[PDB]
This record gives sequence, C-alpha cells and structure tokens, in this order.
Amino acid sequence: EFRERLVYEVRQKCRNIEDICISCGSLNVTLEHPLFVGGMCQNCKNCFLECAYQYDDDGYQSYCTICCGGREVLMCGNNNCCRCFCVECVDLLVGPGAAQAAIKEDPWNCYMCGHKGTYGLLRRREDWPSRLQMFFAPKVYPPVPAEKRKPIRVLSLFDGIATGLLVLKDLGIQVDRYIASEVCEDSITVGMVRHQGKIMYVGDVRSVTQKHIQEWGPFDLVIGGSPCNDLSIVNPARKGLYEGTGRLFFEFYRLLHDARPKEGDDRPFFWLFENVVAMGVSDKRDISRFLESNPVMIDAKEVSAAHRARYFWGNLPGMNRPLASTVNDKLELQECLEHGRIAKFSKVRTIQHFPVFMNEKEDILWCTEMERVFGFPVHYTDVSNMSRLARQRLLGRSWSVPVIRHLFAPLKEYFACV
Amino acid sequence: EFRERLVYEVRQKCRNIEDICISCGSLNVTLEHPLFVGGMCQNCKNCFLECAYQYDDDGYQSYCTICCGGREVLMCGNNNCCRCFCVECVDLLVGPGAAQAAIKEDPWNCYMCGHKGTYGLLRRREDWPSRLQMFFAKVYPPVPAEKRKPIRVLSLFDGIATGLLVLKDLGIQVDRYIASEVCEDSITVGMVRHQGKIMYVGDVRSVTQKHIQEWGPFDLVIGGSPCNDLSIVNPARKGLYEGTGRLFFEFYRLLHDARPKEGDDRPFFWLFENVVAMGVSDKRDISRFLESNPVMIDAKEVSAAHRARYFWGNLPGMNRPLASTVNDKLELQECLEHGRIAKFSKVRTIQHFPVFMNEKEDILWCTEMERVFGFPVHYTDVSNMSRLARQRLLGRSWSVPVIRHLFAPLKEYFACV
Amino acid sequence: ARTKQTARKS
Amino acid sequence: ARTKQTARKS
Amino acid sequence: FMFETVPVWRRQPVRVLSLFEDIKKELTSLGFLESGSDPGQLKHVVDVTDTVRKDVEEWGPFDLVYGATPPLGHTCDRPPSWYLFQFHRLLQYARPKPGSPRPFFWMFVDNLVLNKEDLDVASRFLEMEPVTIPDVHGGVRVWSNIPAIRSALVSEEELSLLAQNKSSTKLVKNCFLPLREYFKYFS
Amino acid sequence: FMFETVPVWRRQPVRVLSLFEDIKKELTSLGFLESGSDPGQLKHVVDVTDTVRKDVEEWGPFDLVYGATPPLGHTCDRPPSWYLFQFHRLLQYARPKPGSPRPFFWMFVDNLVLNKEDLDVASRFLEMEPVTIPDVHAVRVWSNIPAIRSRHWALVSEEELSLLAQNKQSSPTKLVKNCFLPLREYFKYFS
Ligand SMILES: Nc1ncnc2c1ncn2[C@@H]1O[C@H](CSCC[C@H](N)C(=O)O)[C@@H](O)[C@H]1O
Ligand SMILES: Nc1ncnc2c1ncn2[C@@H]1O[C@H](CSCC[C@H](N)C(=O)O)[C@@H](O)[C@H]1O
Ligand SMILES: [Zn+2]
Ligand SMILES: [Zn+2]
Ligand SMILES: [Zn+2]
Ligand SMILES: [Zn+2]
Ligand SMILES: [Zn+2]
Ligand SMILES: [Zn+2]
Repeated sequence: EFRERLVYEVRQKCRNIEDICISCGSLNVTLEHPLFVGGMCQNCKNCFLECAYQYDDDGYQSYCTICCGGREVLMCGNNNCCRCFCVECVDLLVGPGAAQAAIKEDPWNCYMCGHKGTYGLLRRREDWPSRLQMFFAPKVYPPVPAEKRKPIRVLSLFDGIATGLLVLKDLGIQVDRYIASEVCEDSITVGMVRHQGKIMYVGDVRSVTQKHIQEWGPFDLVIGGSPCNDLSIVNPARKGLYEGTGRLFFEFYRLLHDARPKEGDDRPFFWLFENVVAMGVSDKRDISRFLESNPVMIDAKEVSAAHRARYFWGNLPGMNRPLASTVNDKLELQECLEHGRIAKFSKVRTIQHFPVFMNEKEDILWCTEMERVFGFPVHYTDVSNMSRLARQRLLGRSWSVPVIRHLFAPLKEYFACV
Repeated sequence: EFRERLVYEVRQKCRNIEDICISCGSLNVTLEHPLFVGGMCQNCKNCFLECAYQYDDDGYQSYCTICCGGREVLMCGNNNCCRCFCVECVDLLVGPGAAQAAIKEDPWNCYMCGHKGTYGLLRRREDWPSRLQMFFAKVYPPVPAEKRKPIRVLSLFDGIATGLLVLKDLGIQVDRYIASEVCEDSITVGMVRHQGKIMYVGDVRSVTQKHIQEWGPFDLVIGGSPCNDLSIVNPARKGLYEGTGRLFFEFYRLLHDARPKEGDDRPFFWLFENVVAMGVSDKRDISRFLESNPVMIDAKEVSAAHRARYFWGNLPGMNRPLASTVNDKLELQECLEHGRIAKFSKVRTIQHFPVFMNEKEDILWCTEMERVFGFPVHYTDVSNMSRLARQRLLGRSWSVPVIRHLFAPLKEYFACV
Repeated sequence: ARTKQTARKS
Repeated sequence: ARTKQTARKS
Repeated sequence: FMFETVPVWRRQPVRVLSLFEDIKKELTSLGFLESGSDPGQLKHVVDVTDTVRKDVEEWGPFDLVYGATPPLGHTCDRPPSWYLFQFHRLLQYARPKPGSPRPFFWMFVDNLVLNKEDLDVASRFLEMEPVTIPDVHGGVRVWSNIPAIRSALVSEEELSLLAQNKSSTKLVKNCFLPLREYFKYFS
Repeated sequence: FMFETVPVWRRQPVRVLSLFEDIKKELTSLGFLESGSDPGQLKHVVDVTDTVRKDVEEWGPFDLVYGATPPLGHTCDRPPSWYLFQFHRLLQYARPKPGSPRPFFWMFVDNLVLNKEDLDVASRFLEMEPVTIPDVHAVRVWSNIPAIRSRHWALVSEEELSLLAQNKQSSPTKLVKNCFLPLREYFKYFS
C-alpha cells in the first residue's frame, strides 16, 4: 500500500497521474497503462502479461484488472463481463469508500463498462484495444463490448477427444456450435458421451467442402492438430508433410481458408493449428509458409507434469505471453499418482519406460494417472469398452489441457459467458 | 389435511388421543403409534415401514418422523440425530405456531431429543424402543443421540468395499473398517476409493480370535463368501463343505469371535449374504450355523437388475419393504450411455448382449454396469486391470441400493458426519 | 432450526 | 456488487 | 491344568455329549459312567443336521463333549469337514455361559480321515495343533483341552502310507484320565 | 462464362503468372503476349518454396495463373502433391480482392504424374473434376476458363492412361495450347 501519498499528490495537482505507475506506484514509468490513464513500470507489465487473462472457476478474473494483484476484489455485474477490481485500487483512484459503495450497490457496473469514463482520477482510455493489442507482442480485432458478446461458433478439425470443447466449457465460454471432424470411433465416442450429444460430428476432414463450410454457418474459431507421425523426425518411417497423413495438414489449410471472413468483413476470427516441435525443417517452414505465420513453442511442463513441447501457429490474442501455473495445476508426477505409488521422475516423458515404483515393482502409468498428467478431469476417457491400449493412445495424441486453457483464455474478452 | 377438526375435540377432552390415528386422522385405529401417544391405522403402519428409515443426502430423514409424510419439515439440531418434523404435525399436536417458532429457534431440539417427554398433546412413549422393535417384525434399544459413537466394522470377503461406500453415503461415521480380501484388483479399488482408510488383512483363514480381539471391538460384521461352489446351476459345484464353499464357515467362526458375551448388551450387528440359487441342504446348514433364516431381497425392486439374494442377519427392520427413492435407476435405459438403447428393462445376472447400438448388438459398458449396480460412475476405474477383470469385480458385488436399504437403520445406533 | 422440503413419493 | 478473495501466487 | 481340583466327596458324575463315534464303554471301563445301565449321563447323537442349541441345552449340562470322524472306508454319509463344523457348532451350544468356573472339557478325534487342508481347517477352528497317537506292534489324531494329552516318531509320510494300505478304535481311552480330578469314580 | 465481354479497344494485354511449366511460348504463339521480347507480362517462377504473398502482389496483377506438374521422368525434385499445394497457395495470393469484377483465370495441368490419391486431392483442392485431353495412338486439366469441353473426344478409360504411363521410355506438351482461346474475349490480341 505504497502509492497513497503519491496519488494524494496526484489529486493535489502536484504530480501527473501519467507520471506515476498506477499499478504499484513505482516512479520507473516506461509504458502507459493500456486500459487507464497513468504510467506503468516494466515489472507491472510483466505481471500484466502473466495475470490479466487468468480466470478462476467462477469465470471471473483471478486478480484485479488494474494492478493484476489485489487481496479482495469486486466482481462485475454486467452480463458476459468478467473483470474484477480490488477494493484497494478503488479506494485510491476513484475516491475513498467508493469500494464499499460498489459492494453495497447490488446492480453494479465496472469501470470498463459504465457509460462515461470518469470515475475519480481514474479514466478509461479510448484507444485501449490497440494499446492492449501492442502490449501483447497483421489484421487485429478490437475486444467486443460486454453487452454485444455472443456464443462462440467452432470448427474443430482432427478433434480427438474433444479437448477444445472441454476447455471452452471450463472457461465458461458460451458455445453456439461445435462442428468437429474425426474418423476414429473411440475418440468420437469419448466426445459424444462427455459433451452430451452437442458435437456435430462430420467424418473425414477430406469430405468437408467449401459449400459445407458455408452452410455450417459462420465460424468464430477454427482449431486443430493433424496427425504428427509422418511429420515427426524421430520416425524412421516418416512420409513427410506431402505424403502419408502428413498431407492432412493441408486440409486444415484448406478449411481455414474456407472458413475465413472476406477482407472488409471485420468480425473477430481466430484460428489455432498445433503440431510437434520434433519435425523436419523444411516441414516446419512449409507449414509456416502456408499458414503465413510462425509458431509459438509451448511446453506443458511449465504447467503440467509432462515434458510435452509443441508448436502452435495462430492468431489468438496474447499467445506469446508467458505461461503461468494456476494452483489447480499438477506439476510433478507424484501429484498425479494413486496412493501407495511413487514417482521416479518429476515429469513424464512423451515427446525409464516404466515411470512408477509400486511396492518394489516397476509399473506403468495408470490411465487415470495419465489423465491427471495431461490436465484432463480424471476418468474423462472412461467411456466405452475400448481397450486400455486404446485409451492410452487417445490420451497420447491429445492436447495438454492447461496449455490449451492458456491459449483459449483471452477468447473470453471476445465472446459470451455462462 | 383431515385431522384438524379431530384434534380440537381431542384437546376439548371429548376424544382420546389414543383413540385417533395421529398420523392421518383415520378412525380405523388398530395399533398404537410406537413413538408417541395416539393410535395408528394399518395403512400408516405400512407407510411407516417403507419410510421411517429413509434418509436424504443431507443425512436427515426424507420424511416426517410422525406421519411419515409432510410437505415441509424441520430438521433436528442435536448432534447425530437425523429426525424431521413437518410443520403441519407440529402445528397440531404440540400447539399452533409452535412449528414456525421452532423454525426461528436457531439452536433447536426435536421431541425425541428434548429434555422432557411431554410437549403439548404430543408426548413420547417410554417403552418405545421395544414397540419400535416389535413394529418391525436378543434385541438392542436405540441409543440416545448424544451418546452415539462411530461404528466399528469387520468386513469379510470385502470385495470392492461396497460396505464402506454405503456407510459413507448414509453419513455414518466410521471409526475403523478392517476388511479381509485376497484379490489384488479388489483390494486396489478399495484402497483408492476410500483413500487408504481400510485396514486390509489377507485371507480370512489367517484371522484368529486373538486378532479379532486386538483389532478392537466391532460393532458390525458383514460379508458374502464366494457363491460359485454353492450355486446349484454350476455343474462343477463343490458345495458348502468343499471348494470355496467352506469359506462360509470362516464367516461363522469370526462372527462368533467378534460377538459380545452374554451380559454385554452393547449393540452388535451382522449381515451375511449369498445367492438364493443354492442347494436346499446348503441353505438349511447356513441357517443352522447362523441360527437364523435369510430374508430374500431382489435388486430389481430398486435397481435395474434381476438380482435375487439371501441375507441372514440382525439389522433392524431387514424384513421391512423395499422402497425406491428417486435417485435410483429402474430400467436399463436410465443406465445406458446416449445413442445406446436397452432391449430389456432389467439386466439379468443371477440376448446375452443386452444392448442395441446402431443396428449392432453390444454388451454393457463397465460404466453402464456400474450404473446398473448402484455404484457411483467410474467407481471401478482405478488401476490397469482388464475390462474382463473390472466386469468380474462388478459381477460379484452387492447391489448398492439394497445394501443402503439394509444399513440405513444403523443410523439410529451410531454417529453422524 | 433448519428446514428442508421433502421429495414427492412414487 | 459481488465480492471474492484472490488466490495468492508463487 | 485350568480348573481347581474338586474334593472327592463333592465330585459328581461326568455328563457327556458324544457326537459321531460312541465312547459309552471306555468311559464305563474307566469308571466315569456306572456300569448300571441307565441312559442317564451320556447322550449320543449322530445326524445333528437338525440339532438346535435348545436341544443341546435340554439334554442337560455337559462336562465333556466328544466328537470323532468315522474310521476309514465304510461310514461317511457326510464329507469329512462336516464332522468338524457340526462338532464345533454343538460344542459352542454346550459351552458354559460366562463366567461359570465349572470344569468343561471337549475332544475331537480324527481317525486319519482328514486330508491336509481339512487338518489345517480343524486346527484353525479348534484353535490348536493335534496330538498324533500311534498304532504299535510292527508299525489317530486328537484335539482336546483335556490336560496332559500332550504328555513315537510318526512322520506325515508314515501316516500317509498307513492310511493308503488300509480295503481290509480306542487308543484314546487313557486320555480321559485327568477327568478323575473333577469327576466321580465308580467301582 | 462468368465475366462480361470487354469491348475490343478497351482490352488490355493478359498478365500471366506461370508456375512450374512455362507457357511463354504457346502464349506468344496465340497472340496473347507481344512478340517483342520483354519479360513484361509473364512471370515464371520455379522454386516457390520461399514465395510470399507480398511477392505475388508486387509481381503485379495477374489475369491468368498457370501451373503444371513436370512431365514424366526428368524433373521431380519435389513430390507431385507439392506442385498442387504450392500452386493452390500462390493462386490465392494472386486472386482479386472482393469484389473486383475483373476477369481472373487459372489453370493447373497434370502431365500424367499424379496417382489416384493425388488426383482426388487436386480435385478437392481445386473444387472440380479434371478434363482429360489425349494424343492420337495424355494430359489432365483443371481450370476456370470456359468451354474447355467445347469439343468432345475419345473416352480414354483410366486403364488406358495407366498403360500409356507404363511405357515411360526414351528417358512436352502443348496439347493445352488451344484451351486459352476464350481469353481473347477479355484480352488484347497481338500480331
Ligand atoms: N481423415 C481424417 N479426418 C479427420 N480426423 C482425422 C483424419 N485422420 C486422422 N484423424 C484424427 O486426427 C487426430 C489427430 S491427434 C490430435 C488430437 C486432439 N487434439 C485431442 O485433443 O485429442 C487423431 O485423433 C485422428 O483420429
Ligand atoms: N480366502 C479369502 N479370504 C478373504 N476373501 C476371499 C478369500 N477368497 C476369496 N475371497 C473374496 O470373496 C469375495 C466374494 S464376493 C465379494 C462381494 C463384495 N460384497 C463386493 O461388494 O464386491 C471375492 O471378492 C473374493 O476375492
Ligand atoms: Zn508498477
Ligand atoms: Zn488493484
Ligand atoms: Zn464490466
Ligand atoms: Zn393413519
Ligand atoms: Zn408430519
Ligand atoms: Zn433429535
């Protein structure tokens, strides 16, 4: 609580608010705060990168919208809006006792929402979407005002066990549609059961035409990760990007094109393609060439209990931002194990062959443990009568749930909430 | 609401309270209400049999303690007590507005609990444990709510720990749960599912009277030995005295060992289960050795399987009728995964593929079998045991809602969470 | 004290 | 307005 | 020795429940039963199948309970375990309620009819290892709480062959001797 | 026919992006390119591997985009699919932004190098079935240019072409020369 005298002097017309870091009250002002009037120090910018788009299980932000910290926050009443403001921020920039006034005000609107921008010395910036845009670092979409937001429409190619849908749910993003291409019966099954019939399954991605894309109604989000076997370089039998299942990449490339808005249509649109980092060099280049972008590399280890390094091409907001670990996450294989079993390593390795000690004997990971490694809710793939082999394979191919949670989170600022 | 006018005449000293059915106000008085002063009609007694020992997920009674009905009830504040009284009962027998006054009384005691025994026109019977006992037909009187303690359990041939699961679901505090088992998969299920709490011993044949004694007094001994060598439809059956049939006698031994001496009147309960499809001399010999006759209970009444089983034991009210609470899943369809469709309405296990899925004839999925047997979904998703092994484990187990039915009145003898 | 509402019966 | 308490970090 | 010795004039005649074999005369021979022919002091049952605890109670107090498996070959209507379990059951029916200090003895005897598993079961159910007492000129098992039975090589192989050869029984008579400490002698 | 016919004096010289094969020759032969030897109106690229959309944009407007698989035998540094995908990719870069009514044509030609799976892929990615045009006794054509079917000929079952392929000896191919004819409706004639 170190800025009270500085802000006092700010309203005393002796210090410029733009000359102070309104987050921590540092004098080391370098940037301007993208959302409000004032300066920002670099450390708070780092924090802002890790924290801004972190949301709790209630679907509200984990921390204050201003300081990206704060001990007690006020959640926002307006529909589809998820912001919070710590009591402490408010009891400075707005006025003293303004916080309890919002606490007691049953229908309350946050300052990102309220019609006018003055709320004390605190004022909302008019160009803030673009500043936000730059902060996280070309056609770029501004964030949709809270009342206009609608349910997201999703095309998901090579959907696997429907990780996409799961994460969007966990984030509490309202989902209008979720069309998914898949051909593996076990995975389709998992999806069907787990999301209660909601997924429109089409078959082979190669049966999806532009006409289909058009009549399956506008999409807000296209996602997918093609098979990696013929791409992965450690495979002696590789057929490469242009053969085997490698060429399925190009189907993504096709359908993305088909699903994309025409120039002049500025509706928000997002896409995410994933694959293994262990590919050829010309392969990775040709993918980058075709999606006209370069991948970000993300390793699950940062946030899960597996060494899983993956490339992600796409235009999701802030996907370059640093990966943070929410407390829910389970780092260390031990956190993922069943009682009486003990972890050799701290991270499992999938892109000792028996990672577990159980009563002097050397055991493999149990499907439920593997689920836990991968960030999935436990028993998520307990659905049909498919072999243990099959359930392993399914979990083997999938996205790390907390990595995807990280990628999808800022979509909340563009779509509707439950 | 038929008794409001009758009670006026009851308090006007024009009608005997003992001459009216204080449950529904019927004049067809046959019995006396076991818990309170008044008469009881037969229909209400039937109701009382089905309903008294029905508890919700909050661990409180599902219906009123008096009328075994009621639309809105008051729960009881006192510790370990689970009773309810509908506002309506109270707004007659105690006095008018007494109910909302109890609603408003933040630390409140129910009339089975309250210091005095008289409470309006309503007064508690002194011999009520015995009347309760006879109503449901060495017998132990129900222990006062404050005095109750966590149950101590010996569970032989424990399987996948159904016993413990049901005791948890009923919200009975469990001091300890020693369990004999020999199958690694089942031990595992138990360990995982109950978070290490079960004290596993091995083979029942390693359990000595000394052991029984040092594993501290037991309040409840339960079990169902293997039925394969008992089952009459098995050509290779070896019968009660050979094969695994004789494992019955181990139960008979340990029960004896765990049992209190005469003159020790502490509550004690036991339950042994087996298949109804047994020989005749077999069933007789079991009855001879446990000195009792079995009740037969079929899961179908309350689950989605034809599962007929004998239950020997001394649990209160185990003759009483089975009720189906809303939670229960009658009909295989309620148990199936979406897009799958049920041929029959009940599964049958003591065509061969009970399911239609997209024109083809499929078997039950383990998760579906779980749903049939009353287990919470995925309960046997624990290790890396085969689909075969998980199926077999579910094959042997008790129907969860049948056991819930059997264990429920233990709540009136032990402590609550 | 506490109050609940009963589950209608079969 | 509704109020919650944050989860402390690191 | 678990009971206080009774003075002789206070001593009373043994009451015996005898379950499959009959010990009427070796117990008469030893002076425990009077040769005068009463039913009196010994009850002998055979098919206990429908014997209830009330029966055992009404066939009066018992100071000794005896059981044995029928000797090899002929008379095994029931499987050899059945004898042990039925014995054990009626035994508990005959046991003194606690705490009655009264002397109470029991004995169960296998005439080499119980195999290894059946033996384990008996030893486990009767809470002791058996004493093996043998047949001697050129070349039976007993479980009991009666003192100094445990007071003759006999490898299990020996007994095995001894059993096998025997197509084609009281070595146990002396065991009852210490009962003279608590019970009346006759003649 | 999808575009309005241009009045003749208003017509302008065709601009062509030519991707693996080169059509400079037979396109000068028909009078579309001026016989005066400029680079001028036609670009020929070969290793598009590092061709970016900006490149295609700076190589000026294109009214025709052409690509083909290298003829049997000699020059397949890259696998036959690569030609189709790389073609498709650059094609979209050259496409007119919406809504420009300007005439825009493209053609991709297999010199009988694509197998059945590759053929299916081309047809799905180019959103049509190919026209097969033969010799006497050998080429496949995907295009938005009208009236390729202007003159019918022999059936030529896939088995035929298969054996025709098999021979592959003595180790091309302007059988496609006439197809560009309708482009005269919108573009300047020379000589
Ligand atoms: N022709 C095709 N059309 C659509 N999906 C296909 C396909 N061929 C293979 N696939 C599927 O593509 C998937 C790629 S692995 C990616 C899995 C997914 N991200 C998850 O979270 O689980 C595999 O499940 C495979 O079954
Ligand atoms: N010697 C032995 N000691 C203890 N349990 C044994 C045993 N031999 C077999 N069993 C077990 O006895 C069980 C009989 S059926 C168990 C049913 C159990 N109520 C349930 O809910 O799952 C089997 O699990 C079997 O493994
Ligand atoms: Zn700062
Ligand atoms: Zn703040
Ligand atoms: Zn808001
Ligand atoms: Zn009544
Ligand atoms: Zn009532
Ligand atoms: Zn009470």
